[PDB]
Amino acid sequence: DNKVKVAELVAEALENLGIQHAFGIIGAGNVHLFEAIARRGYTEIVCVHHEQAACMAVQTYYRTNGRIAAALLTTGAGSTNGVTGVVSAWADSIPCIVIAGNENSKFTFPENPLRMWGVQGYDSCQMVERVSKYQMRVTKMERAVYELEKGVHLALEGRPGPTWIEIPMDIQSGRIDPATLEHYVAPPAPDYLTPAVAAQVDSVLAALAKAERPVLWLGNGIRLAGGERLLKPLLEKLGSPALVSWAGIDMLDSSHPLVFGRAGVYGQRAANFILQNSDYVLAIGTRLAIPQIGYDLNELARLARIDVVDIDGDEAIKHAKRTQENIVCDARVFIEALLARLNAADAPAIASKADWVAKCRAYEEQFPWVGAEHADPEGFINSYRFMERLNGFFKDDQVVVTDMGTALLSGHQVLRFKEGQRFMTSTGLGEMGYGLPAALGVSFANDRGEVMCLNCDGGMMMNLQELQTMVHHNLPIKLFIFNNDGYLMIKHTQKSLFKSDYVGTDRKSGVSCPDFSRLAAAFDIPAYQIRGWDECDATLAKVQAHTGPVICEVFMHPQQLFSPKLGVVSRADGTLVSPPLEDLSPLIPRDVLEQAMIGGMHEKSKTL
Amino acid sequence: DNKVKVAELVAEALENLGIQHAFGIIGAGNVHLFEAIARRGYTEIVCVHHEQAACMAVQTYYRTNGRIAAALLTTGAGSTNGVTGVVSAWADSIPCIVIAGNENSKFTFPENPLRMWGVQGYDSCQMVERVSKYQMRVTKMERAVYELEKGVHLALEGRPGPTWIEIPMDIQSGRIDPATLEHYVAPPAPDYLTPAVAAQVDSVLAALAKAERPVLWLGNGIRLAGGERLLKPLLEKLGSPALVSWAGIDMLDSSHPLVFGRAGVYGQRAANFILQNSDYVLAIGTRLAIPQIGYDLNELARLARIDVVDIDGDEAIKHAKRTQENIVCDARVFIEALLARLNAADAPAIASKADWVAKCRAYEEQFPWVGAEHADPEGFINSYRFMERLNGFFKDDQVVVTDMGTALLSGHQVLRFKEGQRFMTSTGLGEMGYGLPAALGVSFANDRGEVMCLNCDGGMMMNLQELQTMVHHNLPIKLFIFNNDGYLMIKHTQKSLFKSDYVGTDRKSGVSCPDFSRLAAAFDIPAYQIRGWDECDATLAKVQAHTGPVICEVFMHPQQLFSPKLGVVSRTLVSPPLEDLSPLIPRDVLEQAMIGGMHEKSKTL
Ligand SMILES: Cc1cc2nc3c(=O)[nH]c(=O)nc-3n(C[C@H](O)[C@H](O)[C@H](O)COP(=O)(O)OP(=O)(O)OC[C@H]3O[C@@H](n4cnc5c(N)ncnc54)[C@H](O)[C@@H]3O)c2cc1C
Ligand SMILES: Cc1cc2nc3c(=O)[nH]c(=O)nc-3n(C[C@H](O)[C@H](O)[C@H](O)COP(=O)(O)OP(=O)(O)OC[C@H]3O[C@@H](n4cnc5c(N)ncnc54)[C@H](O)[C@@H]3O)c2cc1C
Ligand SMILES: Cc1ncc(C[n+]2csc(CCOP(=O)(O)OP(=O)(O)O)c2C)c(N)n1
Ligand SMILES: Cc1ncc(C[n+]2csc(CCOP(=O)(O)OP(=O)(O)O)c2C)c(N)n1
Ligand SMILES: [Mg+2]
Ligand SMILES: [Mg+2]
Repeated sequence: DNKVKVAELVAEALENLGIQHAFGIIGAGNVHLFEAIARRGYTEIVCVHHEQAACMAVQTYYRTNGRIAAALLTTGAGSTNGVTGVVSAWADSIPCIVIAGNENSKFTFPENPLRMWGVQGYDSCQMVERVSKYQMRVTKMERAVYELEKGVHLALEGRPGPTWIEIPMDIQSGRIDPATLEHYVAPPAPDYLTPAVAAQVDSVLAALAKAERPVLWLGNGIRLAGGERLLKPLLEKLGSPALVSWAGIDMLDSSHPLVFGRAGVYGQRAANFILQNSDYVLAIGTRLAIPQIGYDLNELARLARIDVVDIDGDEAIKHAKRTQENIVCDARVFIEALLARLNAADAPAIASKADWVAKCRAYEEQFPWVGAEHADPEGFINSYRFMERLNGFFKDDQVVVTDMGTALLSGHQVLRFKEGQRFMTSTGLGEMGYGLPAALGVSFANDRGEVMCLNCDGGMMMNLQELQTMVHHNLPIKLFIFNNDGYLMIKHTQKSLFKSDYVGTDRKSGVSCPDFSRLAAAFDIPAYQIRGWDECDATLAKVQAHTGPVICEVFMHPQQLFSPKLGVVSRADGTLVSPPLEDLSPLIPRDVLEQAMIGGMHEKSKTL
Repeated sequence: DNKVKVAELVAEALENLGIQHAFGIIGAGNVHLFEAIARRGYTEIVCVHHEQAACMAVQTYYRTNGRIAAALLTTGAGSTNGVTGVVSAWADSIPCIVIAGNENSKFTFPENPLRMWGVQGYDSCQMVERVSKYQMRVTKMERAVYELEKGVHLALEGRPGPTWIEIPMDIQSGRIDPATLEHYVAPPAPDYLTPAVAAQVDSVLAALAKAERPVLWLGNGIRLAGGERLLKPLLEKLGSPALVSWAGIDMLDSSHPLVFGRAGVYGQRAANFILQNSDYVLAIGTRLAIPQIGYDLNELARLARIDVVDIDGDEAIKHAKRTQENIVCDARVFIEALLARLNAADAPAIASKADWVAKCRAYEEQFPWVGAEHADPEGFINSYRFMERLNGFFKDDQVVVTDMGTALLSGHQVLRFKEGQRFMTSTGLGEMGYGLPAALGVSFANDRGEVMCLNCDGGMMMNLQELQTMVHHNLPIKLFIFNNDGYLMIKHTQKSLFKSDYVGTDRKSGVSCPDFSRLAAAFDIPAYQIRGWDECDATLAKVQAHTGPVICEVFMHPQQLFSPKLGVVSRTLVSPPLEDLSPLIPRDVLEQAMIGGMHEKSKTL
């Protein structure tokens, strides 16, 4: 009998693929895979308490060191519970693979006329068909490893994303001659630098050489491409200012002399002025999503040509009514091509941008990231000022992950990073409850390594159960929780729209959160509270010194503003106006704005 | 200006549809609907802490008093987080409506070439297309109320189930003259009693009149059809024993003289013998799912003709290789038609079933529900004996909901219900974490009424956050938690297959659970523990007397058997026939219990 269980061959393939961690929850639909993986001993299975946390954890796991991880899901609700995590990986271009069990394959076909398959199964592939790069149900034992290899390759290639491989129970427990196993051979990798694209790189260099006020806009596509180490020499060779997307913040020292922050609808004031007064914008590896560019392309960088580099052709041309060069190219290949052209025998002389760099520094001097608008409201800790203080306690290898709300906004508008530190969240889908699973993924990727998790009283509830995973494995997760009596982001939304009482956003209107320090004690997690500045520095130093898990609640004003922010504003008449991207709220005086805008202010700004 | 916000017309429509509760979480995608509903003051919005809980709570809400509820979801993860609840409602035929927000309608169409819609939207209708009865994206303001009326009708029509109506943000906030609203008019209900179906009813009645050992197998389709009050008159007019499906347990007093329990793979020994020794089985409103009939139709009730009544034609014929009459008909219509023929002046003569009824009582005498197999092991309370004791503390209008695991299995194999009491769980999908949201739904359906929630250390974790919802609204939910060091059901699965060390199922193999009494205190919930019999009755009384939420941890053996159970037995391996439940009885006892004598498979075990 020269046959081997398919499950054992799948466990071998995971080792051959370099997959050292799987996150998931057991059930009859994957018990044979749990068994095979556990007995081989190469892949560590991390048991989570909700499958959603497994499909989120794999994402930050990959982002930490570039090793893919698997989510191991069972039949029925084991699979439906993972869908939110699949969508966030899809939205943020993060590679991962889901291996989902199912009922016996005699039930698993879409022509089955019954509402459900077998005892409790369904078509888990169809459900993620539009939010994943590839789905396949293995119905032949001999193709089980083929489809895993293909799923991993397709997750990683091009614009990365999640893939979904479903293996019915009976396929897992079947036995075959290992010699009959089929294997997937990846097609040849594409050559992006075609003559057409090469000519676009020449055009970009000519524009950079002539531009007086260039701005590079650098995004996480660069890191996904493996090109972040090229950015420092690129920027210094060009003498050009750069902005970083929120997802790209950790690619370049925030204090590098040519890096000027983050622009958008929650932009920094100085960054938005730099963007909006440029004469040439080169976006590389950034999606130019709505929160980065606002709501009207004709109001974006009105004095500028805009070029865009993206490996996804649909993303590269979505702004084609506005952009000039839409460059469909891997970001690393593009930067290397541009650097080579800078050293060409016939390279153009690069005109000085010294006057513009000086103007960029003047904007930052005029508009600090933490300014008068971030005063402690009624004496409460202002979250923006808290982020600035926290920033100074970062370790040299600090990793920071965030949930949504205050953690997302104050974090990305304030925090500074240097080489060796990392910053991660889920901005594509923007789901509450990401922060804790995100911390799990980082910690396991770094062999139980330290992670700072910036979280919120609302978002803490969605995946609250993962506190048990964190304690079970004694993970050194430093979990800050911003308490502000509920859903502060939505309080502002409904107040702006209706100017009435809160609905469904605070304790009086239907939403309350527990005392997380009392919950911490129940889970055996040390806990601290920062209610004022008195205890802040000493508490932060203690939190950072902890070697295991720790919770720190931070108390802020329940109505604190998030600003700067591009918000709707009333004209003197009373008409509502959505102002141009440079005119962030709370609004600066019109005479200051006039002087900050090369051509004077936009017509919309004149009457606000 | 005679125009009105679409969101305000939606809030009016909800009132006109009788929807008094919505469960959900706010976001930009549904902020206009939250505002309109709250300002109107008819529909109470219950804010949950995970959208999955909202889509589960609406199910038990409906099942309590028959009023549909809505789930109110926002863009993006607001919608994806609901899908598990949608599938459970689909699998268990429970009507509910999801109202989901989305991005501006200029982004929301499948031909959009980008991975995501607008800021963070996706095609929420496509994602539930195979696990819901109807999905529609409202792209015209004048159709928003039409699609809600249509969605409620299609949820309740025929075989009930969830519907999914997506309303983009800009549609909610638009303004239209109310007289431009279109309205949905439901077609006339179908008439199931064609001549062909009437002839089928006459065939059933003729088989019942002649059968010496009939068994009616009654399922939740009867309650969904509104026919449960016809069952006592039917049973007594026929003199026939009945079994109830797990979902149908609460439709008839468990101690009614003609009700003999629940058969299946986790059957009661007596119920399985009654089923397996009948000469005629009439299934009404029960799916005859795999956990009910086992793994081989040729081994099911081998001496019996089997007829099936189901409103879903695919369900009615799925066993057609084995059944005789497959009747596509509403369960109430069918029962009314059968009673009309029974009460007719020309009604046929019903042969006596008195001997069979006596044989059913003897089966129950020889094989009690809680038996010697359920002894307390190694100093731990046995969960089956605990359920029997807990049963004695039920209130007169008790409602019980369960999670999976011990709560599901010990509960459905032991607990008895009287008229007025209710029993609910999710059996079609069988998802862990259903218990707490299920309890939320019942409590709000009964104006913050009392509910007993039988739960588990593993299942508690999936929707642990709803403990905050319970305390916020001070819901009198009585939450029992069976502590058994992790995933006991899977411990048995993997031990049966591999006979080695546990993997991913207990503290040492990767899965641990918190101290729920310490967690209770952190949430300001009073907490008790039951470890032995001495404190049991006093603690159960205290739990039942509390006016607000309570937690009661019950400690059981971490490897306690679940039984009786149709298990695989090593002779080579054999899956025995449904009557031959494990732990196995002696072959001579089985021989005597089987009117035919035992099956070939059983003789060698
Ligand atoms: C409420 C809210 C407010 C926000 N405000 C802001 C704000 O003010 N400013 C801001 O900058 N962000 C903001 N964000 C985040 C922003 O909208 C995006 O979600 C994202 O963070 C932008 O970063 P990115 O383009 O680097 O990442 P992504 O959106 O993930 O884009 C990465 C891009 O890289 C491409 N790519 C992938 N692999 C490669 C490769 N190998 N080569 C080349 N290209 C590749 C992908 O196709 C994709 O288009 C906000 C988010 C939210 C939820
Ligand atoms: C591990 C496990 C073990 C189980 N063990 C058992 C067991 O031993 N015994 C047992 O009985 N159950 C058992 N169950 C549950 C069982 O498999 C089913 O899930 C269900 O509980 C059976 O009840 P039902 O047929 O009444 O409900 P459903 O499965 O919901 O079936 C209801 C049926 O009614 C039909 N219907 C709906 N509306 C109408 C109407 N108006 N008129 C007519 N028909 C209508 C529907 O089409 C459907 O077919 C188990 C479940 C699990 C997860
Ligand atoms: C799963 C999910 N449900 C709903 C939303 C909509 N939403 C966006 S922000 C927000 C409130 C965030 O509250 P909290 O985490 O407490 O943060 P805060 O703004 O108060 O700092 C909600 C409900 C979401 N993003 N994800
Ligand atoms: C969401 C989900 N994930 C996984 C499963 C698979 N599953 C079925 S039973 C079980 C263990 C249940 O453990 P617990 O709730 O502690 O109950 P016990 O059997 O120990 O009483 C699991 C993981 C499931 N049904 N639902
Ligand atoms: Mg909050
Ligand atoms: Mg358990």
